[PDB]
Amino acid sequence: GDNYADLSDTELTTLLRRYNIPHGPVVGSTRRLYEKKIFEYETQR
Amino acid sequence: TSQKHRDFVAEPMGEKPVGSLAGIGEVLGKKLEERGFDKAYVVLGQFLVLKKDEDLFREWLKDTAGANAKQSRDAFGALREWADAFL
Amino acid sequence: TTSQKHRDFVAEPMGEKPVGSLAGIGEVLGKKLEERGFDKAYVVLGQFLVLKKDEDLFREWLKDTAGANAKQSRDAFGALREWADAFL
Amino acid sequence: SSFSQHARTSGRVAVEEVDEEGKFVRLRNKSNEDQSMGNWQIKRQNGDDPLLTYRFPPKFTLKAGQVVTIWAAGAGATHSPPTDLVWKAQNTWGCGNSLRTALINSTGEEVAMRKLVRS
Repeated sequence: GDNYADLSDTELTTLLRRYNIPHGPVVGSTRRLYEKKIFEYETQR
Repeated sequence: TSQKHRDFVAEPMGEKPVGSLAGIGEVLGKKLEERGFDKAYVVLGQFLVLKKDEDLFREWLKDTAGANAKQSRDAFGALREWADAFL
Repeated sequence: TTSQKHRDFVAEPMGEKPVGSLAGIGEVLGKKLEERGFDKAYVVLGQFLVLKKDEDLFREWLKDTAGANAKQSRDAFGALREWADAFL
Repeated sequence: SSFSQHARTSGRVAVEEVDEEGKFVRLRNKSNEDQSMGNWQIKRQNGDDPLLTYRFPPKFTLKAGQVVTIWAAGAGATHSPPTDLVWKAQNTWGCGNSLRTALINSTGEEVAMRKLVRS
C-alpha cells in the first residue's frame, strides 16, 4: 500500500541520514513523524 | 511568562497530569490522554527522544493532538526549562 | 547486590552523561545504542518514559533494538527506574 | 527579580534561599524530625566555573523546622553554630547567570537542589 509505512525502522533511519534530515532515534512514538518528514522531503525532490 | 509555566518549571513534575504542562489546554490535554500521553512525564519522554529539538517536538505535538502555535511554543518552552533545571 | 556504576548513576541527575554511563550498558551494547541514535543517557530515559516506565516493554525494546541480554536490560531498567523515583 | 528559581527537595532538608550576590546559602529542615547532616556537602556550580564544595562538620544536626545559613567569608557575618556558619576560606559563593546549589548527603547522593537562572 504505502511505501512509507512499510519501511523498517532501520531503513527509515538510513533515509533520514541519506537526506540529511535532522532526527533523533526511530521508536514507536516517532515512527509516524519521521515517515512524514521523508514523505515531505521526497515531495520537494 | 505565565503562572502555569512558572508552577511547572519550579519543581519536579513526578506524576502530574498532562494538563499541568504550560500550553496544554482542555481539548489538547484530552487528545494527548487518548493517545496515551496522560502524564506530563510521558510528554517529557517524547521531548527527550526527539533530542529536545524544538521543530520536531512542536510538529509532533501539532500532528498528534492538534496543538496550535502558542500551545506548542509554551509546552516546548516549559519542558526545555524544566529539563535544564532537573535533568 | 548493586554495582558502582549503578550507584553512581542514581546518585545524581544524569545531565548529559553518555549512554555508556547507565548501569547495564556495556561496551558492545552502548556502541549499538549510539549507532541507533541513543548517544546520551537521557535519550534512553526518554524511551523509558514514553513506555510509561513499563518493565516488560522497556526490556523487550532494549533486547530487540540493540541486542541487550537479560542481565543488561535488568540493570538498565532498574537504574532508570530508581533515578526517576529520585529525580523526576 | 531577573532570576527564576527551580528547586527539588527529596528528603527532610531543602535549599531554602540562595543569595544572588553570593553572600550566603540557607538550608531549612522543612520536616518535623531532626536531621543528621554530619559530613554532608553543599556543591555550588556557577556557570562554567570550577565547582565549589563546602563540607559540614563530621557531626551536625539540623533540628526540626530550623535553619542553618552558610556565609561566604566576605559577607561579614558572625560565626555562631548551629544557625550561622562562616566559610572562612572562601570569599563568595559566586555570581553569574546560572547558580546551582546542591545538598549532598554523607553517602554521596544529591538530596536537594536550588537553581537560579537569569534571562
